[PDB]
Order: sequence, then structure tokens, then C-alpha cells
Amino acid sequence: MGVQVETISPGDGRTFPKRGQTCVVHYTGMLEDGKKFDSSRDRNKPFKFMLGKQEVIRGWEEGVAQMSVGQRAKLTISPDYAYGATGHPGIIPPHATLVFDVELLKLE
Amino acid sequence: ILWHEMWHEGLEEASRLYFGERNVKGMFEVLEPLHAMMERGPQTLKETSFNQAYGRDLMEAQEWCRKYMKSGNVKDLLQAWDLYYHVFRRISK
Ligand SMILES: CO[C@H]1C[C@@H]2CC[C@@H](C)[C@@](O)(O2)C(=O)C(=O)N2CCCC[C@H]2C(=O)O[C@H]([C@H](C)C[C@@H]2CC[C@@H](O)[C@H](OC)C2)CC(=O)[C@H](C)/C=C(\C)[C@@H](O)[C@@H](OC)C(=O)[C@H](C)C[C@H](C)/C=C/C=C/C=C/1C
Ligand SMILES: [Cl-]
Ligand SMILES: [Cl-]
Ligand SMILES: [Cl-]
Ligand SMILES: [Cl-]
Ligand SMILES: [Zn+2]
Ligand SMILES: [Zn+2]
Ligand SMILES: [Zn+2]
Ligand SMILES: [Zn+2]
Ligand SMILES: [Zn+2]
Ligand SMILES: [Zn+2]
Ligand SMILES: [Zn+2]
Ligand SMILES: [Zn+2]
Repeated sequence: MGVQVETISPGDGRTFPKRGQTCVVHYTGMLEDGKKFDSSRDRNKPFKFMLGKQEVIRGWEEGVAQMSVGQRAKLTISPDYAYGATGHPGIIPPHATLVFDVELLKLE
Repeated sequence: ILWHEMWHEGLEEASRLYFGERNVKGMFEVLEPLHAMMERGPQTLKETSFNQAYGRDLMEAQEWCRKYMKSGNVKDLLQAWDLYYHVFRRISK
């Protein structure tokens, strides 16, 4: 639908993010063609965020919530679950399907 | 009112205007007064303490904003928000 999750390597299949829990992830963001626009791995600093706060796009909110600790997954996010018709001028084109390589390192 | 709370509220609102509503002018409207407040210099010990802690980071974020205003290159604006995000996390209790 809006976000498809395909496992690259498995987690414990038991430790899923709760409410008020901080997800710690490494991500690589690419356009559908496969052109990289961002990576936390380029900065050697994991990205931290809290689920259910609308801090991140809907695809991450619903995608990362399905992942268990240790899991590396590919998220294919349709425009309506990403930056939609508007996109982000000079970053994300209009109507862009985004592919994120996401690794859920731990929860805090 | 404490400089860290004014910067917390301003950076949060500015990020909402730019990333939420694709409104760079609105973002700049929120940031300019806070940068001006810094430029007037610290008055209290807590304001002096804040300026010493995060003065450098906030100055480099403004520099990237000025570079963006000339270039029109969003990459320069994302560099500024990388520093603003860094400051936001450090200052936020
Ligand atoms: C410099 O680089 C940017 C990130 C870039 C922007 C461009 C995109 C291609 C991208 O490269 O990230 C990217 O990889 C991406 O698409 N991301 C980032 C990784 C998570 C998934 C996705 C995303 O949702 O980003 C986010 C997306 C771009 C915008 C948001 C999408 C959800 C929507 O509900 C929000 O409405 C407001 C806006 C960016 C973020 O993850 C950052 C952390 C969070 C926010 C800005 C908002 O949650 C904001 O709301 C007030 C906050 O609470 C913040 C913490 C307040 C403080 C002061 C501001 C911090 C700002 C940090 C900015 C950073 C590091
Ligand atoms: Cl960490
Ligand atoms: Cl925890
Ligand atoms: Cl808050
Ligand atoms: Cl705070
Ligand atoms: Zn947060
Ligand atoms: Zn914890
Ligand atoms: Zn940590
Ligand atoms: Zn303070
Ligand atoms: Zn706040
Ligand atoms: Zn710093
Ligand atoms: Zn500089
Ligand atoms: Zn930082």
C-alpha cells in the first residue's frame, strides 16, 4: 500500500517499538531510480526519533513500527506516505516514491 | 525568559514552517529575531552561559543561511538545519 517493508537481514522478531520509545536507526534514502539523497551512515551518527509524534513521514511511522531490533529492512514509500505532490524543492521531486534502507539498531 | 526556551520554541516553529509548509520566508521570519537577540549580546549569567555553550554552533548555522540567501542552493539550507538540529537537541532539557 503506502509503505512496503522487505527484510534485508532479520531482527529478533519480538522487540517492536512501543509508544514513548526512541528508535535508533541507520538509514540511506534513495529515489525509486536508486539516486541517494541522504544517509546517516555518511555522518557515522545514528538517527534518533520517537514514533507516534509525527516527527517523520507516514511511511517511516508505519514502516519502522513493523521492524524488530537488529532488523535491516528496505522501505518502499509511495508519494502519499512521503512528500506527496509537493515534494521538497531541490531535494525530493513531486510524486516521488522513496526507497529507504533502514537498520533498527536499538530502542531507548 | 531563558535563551534556551526561546531557541527551543523558535527552532521548532522554524522547522515546522520550512519542512512542514515549504515556507523558507516564514522560517527566516522566526530565526532572524533570535540571531539579532544573540548579536545584542548576553545580559544575565544564564544568557552569558548559553552564549558560551552554543554561540559557535548558532553562528555557523546563520552563516549557512546567509550562504543559501546568495546561492539559492537548498544544500546550504540543509547544512544550517543540521547545525540547528544539533543545537536543538543539546539545549532541550
Ligand atoms: C538537515 O537535514 C534534515 C533532514 C533531511 C531533510 C530532507 C529529507 C529528504 C531527508 O534527507 O532528511 C531524509 O532523509 C528524509 O526524508 N527523512 C529523514 C530521516 C527520517 C525520514 C525522513 C523524514 O521524515 O524527515 C523529516 C521530514 C523531511 C520533515 C517532517 C516530516 C513529518 C512531518 O510531520 C513534519 O512536519 C513538521 C516534517 C525531517 C526529520 O526527521 C526531522 C528530524 C524532524 C522534523 C523537522 C520535524 O519532526 C519537526 O517538527 C516540528 C521536529 O520535531 C524537529 C525535531 C524540531 C527541530 C528543531 C528540527 C530539526 C530538523 C532537522 C532536519 C534534518 C536533519
Ligand atoms: Cl546511540
Ligand atoms: Cl528502552
Ligand atoms: Cl516540545
Ligand atoms: Cl527545552
Ligand atoms: Zn523528538
Ligand atoms: Zn531506554
Ligand atoms: Zn543512545
Ligand atoms: Zn538555559
Ligand atoms: Zn517544543
Ligand atoms: Zn556543536
Ligand atoms: Zn563557517
Ligand atoms: Zn549533533
